[PDB]
Amino acid sequence: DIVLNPLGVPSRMNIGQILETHLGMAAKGIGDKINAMLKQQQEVAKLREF
Amino acid sequence: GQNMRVAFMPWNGYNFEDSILVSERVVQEDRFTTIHIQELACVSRDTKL
Amino acid sequence: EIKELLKLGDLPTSGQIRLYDGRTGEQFERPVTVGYMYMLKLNHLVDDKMHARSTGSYSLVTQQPLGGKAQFGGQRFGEMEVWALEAYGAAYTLQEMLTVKSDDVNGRTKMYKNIVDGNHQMEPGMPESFNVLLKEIRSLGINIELEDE
Amino acid sequence: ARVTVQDAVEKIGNRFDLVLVAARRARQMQVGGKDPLVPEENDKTTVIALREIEEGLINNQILDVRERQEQQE
Amino acid sequence: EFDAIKIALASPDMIRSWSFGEVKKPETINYRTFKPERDGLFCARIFGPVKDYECLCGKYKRLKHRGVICEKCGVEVTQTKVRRERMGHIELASPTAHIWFLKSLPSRIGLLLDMPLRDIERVLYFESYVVIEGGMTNLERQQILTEEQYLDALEEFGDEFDAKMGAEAIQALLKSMDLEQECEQLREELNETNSETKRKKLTKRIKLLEAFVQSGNKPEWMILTVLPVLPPDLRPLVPLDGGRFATSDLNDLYRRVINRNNRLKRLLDLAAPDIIVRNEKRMLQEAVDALLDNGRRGRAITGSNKRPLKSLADMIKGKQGRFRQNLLGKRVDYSGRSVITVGPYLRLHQCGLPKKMALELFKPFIYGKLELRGLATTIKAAKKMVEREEAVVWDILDEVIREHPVLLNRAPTLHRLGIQAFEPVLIEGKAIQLHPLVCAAYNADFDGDQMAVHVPLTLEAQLEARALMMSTNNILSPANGEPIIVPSQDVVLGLYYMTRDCVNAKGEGMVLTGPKEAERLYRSGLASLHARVKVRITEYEKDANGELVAKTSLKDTTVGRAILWMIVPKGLPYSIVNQALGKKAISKMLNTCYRILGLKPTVIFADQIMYTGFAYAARSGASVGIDDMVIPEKKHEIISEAEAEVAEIQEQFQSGLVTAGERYNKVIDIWAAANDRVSKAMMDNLQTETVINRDGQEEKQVSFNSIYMMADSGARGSAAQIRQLAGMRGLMAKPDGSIIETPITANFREGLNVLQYFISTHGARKGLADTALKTANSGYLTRRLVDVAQDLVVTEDDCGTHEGIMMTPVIEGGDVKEPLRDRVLGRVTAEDVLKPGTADILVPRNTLLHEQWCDLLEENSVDAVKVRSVVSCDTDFGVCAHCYGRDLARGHIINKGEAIGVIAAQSIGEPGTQLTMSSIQVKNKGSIKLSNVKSVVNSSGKLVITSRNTELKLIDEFGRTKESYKVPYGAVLAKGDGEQVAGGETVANWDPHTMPVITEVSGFVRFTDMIDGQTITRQTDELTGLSSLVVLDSAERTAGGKDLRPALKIVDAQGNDVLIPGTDMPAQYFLPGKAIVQLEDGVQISSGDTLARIPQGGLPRVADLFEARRPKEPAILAEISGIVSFGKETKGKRRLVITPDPYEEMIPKWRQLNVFEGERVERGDVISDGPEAPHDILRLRGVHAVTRYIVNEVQDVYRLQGVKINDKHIEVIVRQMLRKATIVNAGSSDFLEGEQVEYSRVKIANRELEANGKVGATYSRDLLGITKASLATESFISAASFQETTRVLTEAAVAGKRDELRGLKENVIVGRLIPAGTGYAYHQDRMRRR
DNA sequence: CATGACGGCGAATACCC
RNA sequence: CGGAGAGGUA
DNA sequence: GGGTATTCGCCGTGTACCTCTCCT
Ligand SMILES: [Mg+2]
Ligand SMILES: [Zn+2]
Ligand SMILES: [Zn+2]
Repeated sequence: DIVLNPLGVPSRMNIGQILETHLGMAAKGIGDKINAMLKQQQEVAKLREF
Repeated sequence: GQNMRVAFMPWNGYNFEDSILVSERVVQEDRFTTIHIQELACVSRDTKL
Repeated sequence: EIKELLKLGDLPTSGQIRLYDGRTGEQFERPVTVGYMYMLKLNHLVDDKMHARSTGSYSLVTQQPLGGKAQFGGQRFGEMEVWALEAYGAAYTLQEMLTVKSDDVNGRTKMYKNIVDGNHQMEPGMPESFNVLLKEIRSLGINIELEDE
Repeated sequence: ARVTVQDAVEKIGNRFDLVLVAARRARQMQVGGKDPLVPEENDKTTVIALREIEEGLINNQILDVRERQEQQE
Repeated sequence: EFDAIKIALASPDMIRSWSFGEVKKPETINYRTFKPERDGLFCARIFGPVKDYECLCGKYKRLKHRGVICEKCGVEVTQTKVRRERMGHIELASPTAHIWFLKSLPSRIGLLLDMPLRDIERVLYFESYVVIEGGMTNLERQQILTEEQYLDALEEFGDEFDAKMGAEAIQALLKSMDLEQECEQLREELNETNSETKRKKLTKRIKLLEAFVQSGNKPEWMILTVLPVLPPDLRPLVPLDGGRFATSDLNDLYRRVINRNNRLKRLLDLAAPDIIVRNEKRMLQEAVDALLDNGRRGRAITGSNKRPLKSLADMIKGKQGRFRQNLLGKRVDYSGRSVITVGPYLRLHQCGLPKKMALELFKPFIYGKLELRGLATTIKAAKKMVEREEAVVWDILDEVIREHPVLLNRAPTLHRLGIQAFEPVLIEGKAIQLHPLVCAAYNADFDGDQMAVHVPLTLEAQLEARALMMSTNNILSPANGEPIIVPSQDVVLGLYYMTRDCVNAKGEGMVLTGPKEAERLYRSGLASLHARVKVRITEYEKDANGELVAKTSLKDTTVGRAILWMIVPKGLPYSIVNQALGKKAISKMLNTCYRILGLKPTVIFADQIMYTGFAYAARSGASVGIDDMVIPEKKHEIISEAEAEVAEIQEQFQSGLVTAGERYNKVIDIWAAANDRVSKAMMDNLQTETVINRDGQEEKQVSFNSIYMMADSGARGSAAQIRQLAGMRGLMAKPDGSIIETPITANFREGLNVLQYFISTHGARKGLADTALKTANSGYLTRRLVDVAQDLVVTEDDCGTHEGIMMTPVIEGGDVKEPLRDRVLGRVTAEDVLKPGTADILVPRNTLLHEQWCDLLEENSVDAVKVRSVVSCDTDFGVCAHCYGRDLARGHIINKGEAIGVIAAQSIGEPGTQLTMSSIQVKNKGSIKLSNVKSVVNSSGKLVITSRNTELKLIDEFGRTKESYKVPYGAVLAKGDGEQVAGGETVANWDPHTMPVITEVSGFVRFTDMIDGQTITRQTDELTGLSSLVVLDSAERTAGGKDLRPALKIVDAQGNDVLIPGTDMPAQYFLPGKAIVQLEDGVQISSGDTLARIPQGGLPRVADLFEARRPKEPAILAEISGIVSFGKETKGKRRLVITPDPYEEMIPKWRQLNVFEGERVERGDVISDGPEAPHDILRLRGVHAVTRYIVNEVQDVYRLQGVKINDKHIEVIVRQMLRKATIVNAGSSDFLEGEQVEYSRVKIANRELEANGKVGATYSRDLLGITKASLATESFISAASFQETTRVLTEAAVAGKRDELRGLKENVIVGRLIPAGTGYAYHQDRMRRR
């Protein structure tokens, strides 16, 4: 969606925006699995487990 | 705000000096479209005439 | 913990993935950090900030243009801008900023008429704020006047 | 003349003198009805004057001489 | 139609002449109607009709009726604008004293009448009497009779004396006194005394009298009798909420004055007890002095809100005053502003301009063209067409702005490149697109910045934009001559990545026909961008004739370097790109292109570099991830070792082995060492990566880590920031500045804890507050510099002077801070620079030293070069091109008419926000030279310095001095002269906690003029037990010892005295009273030992240097050259005398004196240490020395921060600081002796006198601070517009000063062409016709 | 009325003869 | 369309 | 009547722009 310049990270030293980004990806990844199980109409047990 | 899929990479100078490159899908989905309400007043007074 | 959560979602632990250039389809040579960031739109919209003025209203005491976008005012050419123009040697640009773009009423009227006629030439006169200053110094009981020639 | 003026600057010498001579020539073409000495290529009068200057066709001396001739008739 | 501005006092008759009527009523306008009350502040009969060509009565309402004064209502049928030009007058019942000529220090009334200000105030504000005419009684004229004294005096005698009260008394005094006779009396009084303070007071008063006499002003005019009234249209009433008016804040003061005047006049007709009459007179005085200057004397009268009232003096002074708000700067038409975005596709001369903004800006041009092709018959039709935004209107807009430049400005405009001209390109958006390369010139980025756009209207303005202010002409910096369009960030990263090499990249070992084949291989994916290959490269080189000779050869290079070679213009060596290209390398590439090939190839090359850098930075995929902050694997071990070490040295403190102070001092050193170790480990791990060769071997190479690439390229970040990211943040400081004992061992990747983050907030807040508060000081300094240098313009080609300044490399200890090449580049030599052989001339006398000339200088190892300087330039009212030298922005010699003073002020001011707030060992190989040295026999054969404090030079063989070291008194050098040094061994050793009274010749010291127990004491320390002697200080010492001064002579076994050869005065050494005699009497002393013990930065510094501020403890110097002695002591401060007529100076006596009692010193020799006052340097060592001192100190402050500013700007400021001269003797000139005048005036007068053959006056140059120099200029308009408008205008009005419109500020204020640049020639014509 | 600013500088004030 | 107070952007 | 040290009042303290309320 958005392209940000890496060069604004090092001198600014606001490293949190990197970690959040990683964490954000991880968060989306979890949703990307759950959404999949919702489109395949998986059992409630599998969604419970995941 | 909104959750945006973001990549950290230079793109042909369009992210130079803190500039931001935004995909047209962000515009299409109205992710950052905002409503602004302004109040206009029309006053009818007494004048000398 | 972040890398563990990335594993749980079947994502790389480094947080960097292979991206392709949409224009050409070519692989970017190095992995790119791709993720989700929570972005905000600040109340600094370009709609509220963009402003331009050719001519408009003027102040009462000094015939210089009004200030502010809300008043359709003109931009202030302050002391440092004048210093920059002096450092360039752009004497005519500075003079037209001081007179025909400003409180020189006759000069600005003539300049507008000449521009409408396709004649890009100014006929500068005396700025009105200098006359205001002269009157104000007179009001302090001090005789200040221009000389013969 | 359309991107840099260094040719015209070197032709005239002083940069301010170049500005004044170019302004005089551009006014002669904009208001005086004079014809360009160089082939007009959708340029403005200022750019035409600068192009004439950088080719040596217009300077202060040439302008003064031509003004003297024109006033003589 | 005018040539100068005249200012003087206003007589009552002249004030009446200005006015068109008298204002009598204190009510402005009728509120029932909207008409103004007659005879009020907005009266129409006096000031003019409210509407155009119409009466107040409405009888006449046509232009045919123009010129007819209405009989019914008295209003004249004329244009209403006369209301802002016609003034009024207020008749005053009693004379009132003008506040400016009373309270503005020094009091003009007080100085003229010789009375104290307090006395005049008591009399003026009705607290005392003044005996205007005593007659033949015992009362003098300026005697203050208190009310009691007045009545009792009148009782004893109340007819002869004429004591009056109020301003009328001061009126009587000022009118009666004769200026010429009393001036003669003071002039004869001046010579009839010898007291300096009385001379100062008399000359100060006589200056005021002469000011009154020459100007034609009358003293009694300072007391007002008719008060002028400002035109009403200059003090209008702003409507609020339709029906009501706010406080005008100026009409209120006029209302109060009118009311008080009328009530006074009426209580004078009916008559009243004198006390209430005097109260009314006093409050009328208060009303008038509040109207003129509210708050100057007494409390400030307050309006409806608590806000002070804004008076007439406030109209014209301060930041919001007329000068600074409406004359030196103003709002302009044809202007707009918008948020700036990056346009990476733009060429250097183009900007991206919104088409809506352009349509609004160029609207009159659209109207003109629409009528030009007859698309709109009238203005109204064109306006409607533009409002509809028809397609043809957009075609008109396209046609208008084809080659019409626009000016882009970003605030703050710190230097001239903050305004640049660009060719507009219409864009659909609402934001202005800025070219990347000019961003550094604007100090601009795209995180919210906004810029203003202006439209040059006339042909002259358009051509000034194209030829002067266009970005293509501004690639170099005017401050230092370096390129300012240098690529940064993405472009630097892209070029660095494409020019990097890899050990086993795909396609390694290939051999290519040229760059095109390399590009084909890269684009087709058959070869890596970092593959090391062989490429056929054809490069071009200029010959002596100047043609491009082509050489083709096989280069060992990379694919990326070959690809980048395609954009390089012909004429550059291929090696310039045959390396990993960083920011420094790219800047050198651009500078080389400019120097070899000129402006046009440079602009094209810069555009190509930017495009290539953006493209390959995009293709690289350079990112930033958490894994890129690679933390060294030894970090925890180093931290634990440091913690164990600090625990051990805390255990040392527990048992008392170390004190608390040293405990902390060693904990800090230990943690600093640990931080250094962590930083080294992190950088070593980060800067290298391991790669497999084509032979399967593992090989080291430069790392391709993203953050390391960003730092190494120079695109963004430094080693320090990387250390915070991946090493440890380190030691922090408390708000008071002390370092916190425990450092932040974590880094931003690991994350700080609460305590560490809170600790770091201290420094973060301190830095942000420092920036926020220092920006104002930097702006103030810049404004002061601009004023002090505003009028300086290059007005000549060559004044022909043979003087100059001697440039040498800057040497501080081992390292040489500044090469001679940098200091002399672009300078004009003041003499022939002989080749070291001294036979021939290496460069002729007057040569502009460009790159090749400096190449010759450095190649032949020229030691120093004498160059011309603006400070020593002979030109009056400006400088010459040769003395200034090269124009740094352009690269050639400076042109006539260039405003170099403003350029210098901006160059110095701009980096203002970047500013803050026992032995000698040679390190290199070379011979050692000594100057100002005296050598004598030594005990060990190793020479001891006996000369007044000297220096030492290390000259590296070829004759260029690489080192300089200072040598105090008694420092015994460990070697000889010219012995040569390996480097790293001590050259001289001495004790900085003692100083002897050494006598070179050996002998027995005899204690002459010496008394035991009175001038000396014996001590026996328990550790030693020796009977050492203390020479007690005289004030400390007993009364008997005070009369005798200590003395130590030299006698030998022969019995006579051996003394310094060549002199007549015996070698006798007095001890300064802080000396320790360890030896006993009659002890043979060998030369080279002790005979006594004598124990012993940022922006504000630059501001103090430019303000010529005197240091708190300045160094005392030798006023004249001779032998020193003492005299009276304690009676105040110790007296030191110098004589070869004698000099007598007083010195605190709680200071240390380098010189000894019989030590002969030259002029300017340091008597006592301390920071040198630049005034003393100018007085003693001359203009050149003070110029060099100021330049060196300012460059020290700026070089500490890494800021590069040419010395010529500082020299321009110094020359402006040195514009005044004080007359030592009048001579045959017209100058009065002892006054301060302009140095150029003295030069002209002396030149004229020498032409006539008469004798010229002698002068002493005066050094003035930039504020003082600005306020002491001949033009009172400039000084008034700068600061202290009240005081400057009072000076000008009393003196009757005449102001020539000669400087830049004066012509800006009157809206004329400035006498610089394109207007310069204009003023020349104006001079020649006159 | 407000009582959180301070450095520099020149005229005037006082102290010390 | 002037002044004051408050906040904000660079 | 004389010189010098201390005290007191005045001068100055970044640019450009945007929003709001309140004001005889
Ligand atoms: Mg910014
Ligand atoms: Zn009438
Ligand atoms: Zn000169």
